[PDB]
Amino acid sequence: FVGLRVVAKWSSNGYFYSGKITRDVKYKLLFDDGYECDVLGKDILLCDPIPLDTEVTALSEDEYFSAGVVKGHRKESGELYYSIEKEGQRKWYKRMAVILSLEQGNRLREQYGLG
Amino acid sequence: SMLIFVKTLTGKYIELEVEPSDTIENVKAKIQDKEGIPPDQQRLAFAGKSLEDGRTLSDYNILKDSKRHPLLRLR
Repeated sequence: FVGLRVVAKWSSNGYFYSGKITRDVKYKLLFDDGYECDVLGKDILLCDPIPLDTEVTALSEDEYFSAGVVKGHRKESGELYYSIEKEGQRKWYKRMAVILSLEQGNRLREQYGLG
Repeated sequence: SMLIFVKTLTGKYIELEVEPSDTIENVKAKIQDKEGIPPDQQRLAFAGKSLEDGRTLSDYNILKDSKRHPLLRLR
């Protein structure tokens, strides 16, 4: 799974954050936030991009994270932007501004969970 | 309780549970507890506003409803 993009959490009740598998050891993860970390495969979702209609948490321009739904994807300069709708309004977010709550990630484990 | 996020200068995100009655000092202590950064070296800001010692989060109108989780940044 090395080189693969992933969303993964590093604490028992934490959020899932986007990153890359750098080595299999547990898996050595480089999060897009720059933190490097060995996390259980149990806590890794191998989906990239996060699919359409997934409920995510996204950082708005006003510096609040809040829930929304993925409605689209755009890959420009290699960077991925998500179109995310919140109460009917769509904006574009950088990959590193889109995370999953524990419940939001839990809903993807059966289909995308590593293992 | 209410959820907030803190972004370190390393770029790493931290998650904290807080009460609107929490002071900036309490928050920095939680950051210390989770990351090992001294209170004295933490310059917390929200949306570019410096958060000053001995105020609460509610003093800065940071905390809205439970659905919205503010991102504080260290500078």
